[PDB]
Amino acid sequence: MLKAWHLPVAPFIKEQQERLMITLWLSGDDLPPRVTLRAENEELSLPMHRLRQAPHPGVVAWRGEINLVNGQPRRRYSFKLLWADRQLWFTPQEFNRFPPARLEQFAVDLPDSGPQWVADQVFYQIFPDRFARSYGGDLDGISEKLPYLKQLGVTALYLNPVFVRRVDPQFGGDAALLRLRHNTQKEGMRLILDGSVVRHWLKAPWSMDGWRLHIAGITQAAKLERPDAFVFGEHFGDARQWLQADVEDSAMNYRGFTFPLWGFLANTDISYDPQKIDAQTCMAWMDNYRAGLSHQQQLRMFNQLDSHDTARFKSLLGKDVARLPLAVVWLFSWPGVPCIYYGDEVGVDGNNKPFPWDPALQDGDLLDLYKRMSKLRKAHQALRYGGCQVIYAEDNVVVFVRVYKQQRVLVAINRGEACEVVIEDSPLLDVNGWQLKEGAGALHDGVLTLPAISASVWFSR
Amino acid sequence: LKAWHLPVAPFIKEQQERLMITLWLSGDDLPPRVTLRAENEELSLPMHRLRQAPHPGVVAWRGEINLVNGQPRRRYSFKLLWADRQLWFTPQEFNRFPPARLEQFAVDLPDSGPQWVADQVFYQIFPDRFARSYGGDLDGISEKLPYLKQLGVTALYLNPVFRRVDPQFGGDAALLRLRHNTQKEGMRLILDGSVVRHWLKAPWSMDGWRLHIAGITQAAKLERPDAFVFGEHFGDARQWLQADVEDSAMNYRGFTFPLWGFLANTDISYDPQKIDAQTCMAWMDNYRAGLSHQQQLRMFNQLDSHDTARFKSLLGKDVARLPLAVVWLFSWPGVPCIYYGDEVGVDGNKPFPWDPALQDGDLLDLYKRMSKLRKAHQALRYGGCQVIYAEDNVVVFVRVYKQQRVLVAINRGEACEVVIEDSPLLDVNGWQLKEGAGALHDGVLTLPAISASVWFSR
Repeated sequence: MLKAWHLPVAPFIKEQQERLMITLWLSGDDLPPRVTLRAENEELSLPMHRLRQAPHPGVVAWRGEINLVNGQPRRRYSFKLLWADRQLWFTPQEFNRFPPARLEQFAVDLPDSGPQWVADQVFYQIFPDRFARSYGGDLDGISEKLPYLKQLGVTALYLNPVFVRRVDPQFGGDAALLRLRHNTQKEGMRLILDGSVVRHWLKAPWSMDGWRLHIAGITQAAKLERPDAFVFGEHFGDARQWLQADVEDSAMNYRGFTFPLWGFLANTDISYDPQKIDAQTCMAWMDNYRAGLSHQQQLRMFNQLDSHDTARFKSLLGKDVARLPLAVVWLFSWPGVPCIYYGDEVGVDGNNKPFPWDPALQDGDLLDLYKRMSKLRKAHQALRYGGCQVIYAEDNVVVFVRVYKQQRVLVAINRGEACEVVIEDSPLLDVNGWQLKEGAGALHDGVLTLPAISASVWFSR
Repeated sequence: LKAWHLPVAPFIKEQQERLMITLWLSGDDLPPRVTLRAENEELSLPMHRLRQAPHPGVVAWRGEINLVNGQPRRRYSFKLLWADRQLWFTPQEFNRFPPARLEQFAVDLPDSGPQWVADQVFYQIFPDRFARSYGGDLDGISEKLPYLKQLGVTALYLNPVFRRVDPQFGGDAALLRLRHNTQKEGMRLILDGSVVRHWLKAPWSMDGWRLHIAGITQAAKLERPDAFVFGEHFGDARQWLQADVEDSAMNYRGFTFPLWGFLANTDISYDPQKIDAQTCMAWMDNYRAGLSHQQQLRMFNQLDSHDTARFKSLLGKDVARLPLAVVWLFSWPGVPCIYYGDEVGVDGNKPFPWDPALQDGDLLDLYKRMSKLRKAHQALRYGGCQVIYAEDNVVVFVRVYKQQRVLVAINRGEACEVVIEDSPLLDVNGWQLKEGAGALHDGVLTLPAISASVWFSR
């Protein structure tokens, strides 16, 4: 059986001066005697050579390189495996018998001009009226509750709504936003507002970090005033045409994250229509969306379980509310920036409720899980810059591994009865050993033993 | 469970400001509800079920899109609903998870594109090697216009031309004589490229251009609204076409190279390909799915042009498949472009043989025959397209327009027999064989070696 591995990330890619080194792993009994690196606005057949040293037992590696001196910054490429009588393509979505779409190839953004600080963030979306009064909640309440959020792991705020260009008088007006700006700066937290005007709130003294919004005229203006500005869109549907044209840095990833989990974990969708979706279909869905985005784009994607236009995810789970911790691990370990909707971390429910500041009205076991996943992401670069490969997706069980240099982060998710899962030997899983850091699952000799309705995270040492 | 829909009548109808959409379903556990998922706001439109079966064993669902609001490209899909699960029906059959927005059915209502392109047969000319009035010129093309009309050509594509017309071809004046003469013969003219507008206005009044790129198209359409602007793309042209900066593309990814691989075991890199009918049809249908029906009718289909080897040569020892590709060029959605000399057997990697003893007359008649068939049958020009059958050596698809059906069977290998699953798209009074020597008898499709046959519904 032919096998292949590649992710748009080290150990698979390295920049040496103006050359992008690209490496493919192969395995099987009838290996292609040649492989061409197929890259780009002219398409090029770049020859690859086979390396002497096996990177892992039973694997042969091929290497080619792209010249970065010419060409647009988004470097798209795929692999064309060559036999004497036939060819096979290797792509973000496994093998292809016929050439993949230009926008479904691997891509890395070199140079990356996107907002590089986003991948290092943990976001918190606030409905100002319902969060904290200094119902009547306002921006000074948020300012007062900054220690709470810092204790939670928040590093960036998204305010929706803000304006009535004037801040709503009910929230404290312009002057309270100037305090919140000063106060987040002193707390090292980014601040993003929901919306000439784009440039006005990005300049001093407002100096906001970005906006929630052809339409590229807005993004170009925002980047002119502030080069590391974050411009992302609200899309309940397929945002890829906008993202594939760089008019937005990112999108609230409903199609690529939220609705798959709604289907796999909560049997529903945005129309509250029923979904009977298994693990294999959910990862086909999630891996298919991702493929239209570069690795850098994937890391800036806005992942959430709910926002202000949706019911609370805790409510949608209904009788299956025990699966909620599965979604919290997943929110922090799937590529992209996590966005917590205010109150999710303490157990707020409801459909489409003021924040309970009284600790007896909070779910503390859930709040601790958020703190644990927060510390895990901040402490491990693979959770923030790593590539992502789905290792296993059958029925109730999802297993994927984040990959960055030597680091491996294994995530195993089980929505149903306790079970044992046979993990095929994988050169991506060839580590010294594994340290269990979240959940209570067992990895012993190729087997993953998973409690019912559980999610567990292992880290490579 | 089975399902059928094509972005064309009888499945689509415009009634004033509402587009009626009809879905056919068949099977033993049919969905109790179906919602039409339509289009920059996504809408869940309710569909109601029709009382009368349009074909035996088929139940129909109908909904409507309000055309008063919204962009002209009407994209939609079907969301089948049970009590416990859902399933999507798309241009690429059923899907378990939502299709991409650019993987939907789409119709252009109103169509602002050049509606005349679908009614054409194009002919690409390298002026130096075609006709002297090696010394070929535009006055040669004018003198050979009767020959081209006899072939069925209705539009010419000149490459190269030039910014000024090359003096070796007769200069600006020989092109103006070519422009006037093609107009009197009812023929369109496309030049290969403010320059955009001066050649589309009088006295040049060319019918279009071959090629940010939106500015060029915008200028072409401002001077001439039915201007045809298409790009030469060897790769995935979909991002340009899905953004309306081009009217069309030389369909290398969606037609030529699938056919190079399935028929000639090669590709643009002259790398080997082992592509079967399943993979070839999966490939061609996948590309199409990113384009509206109107766009698909404008796609520039070719077997080769000036940057490629001759398809007759690429077939090498399998040159007997050549008439298979000529039938296919004229019946797959899109406009055929004949590369000058293909119709008389020119090969190479090439002066035109005007001596009839240096011409292949049997191949030339096939070109004439297919031209008359396409020009005389609307389904070959405006019809939707459904793959009926695709395994190993045999491709079977049907063009669908209102009540008309055009059935096309292609066999790359040995004589063989094929069982065609009953399809409500093939529920006709009868079929009349108009091209080739195939046979259709009670679910059996008998196909000669290395053949392609075309049937028409009566």
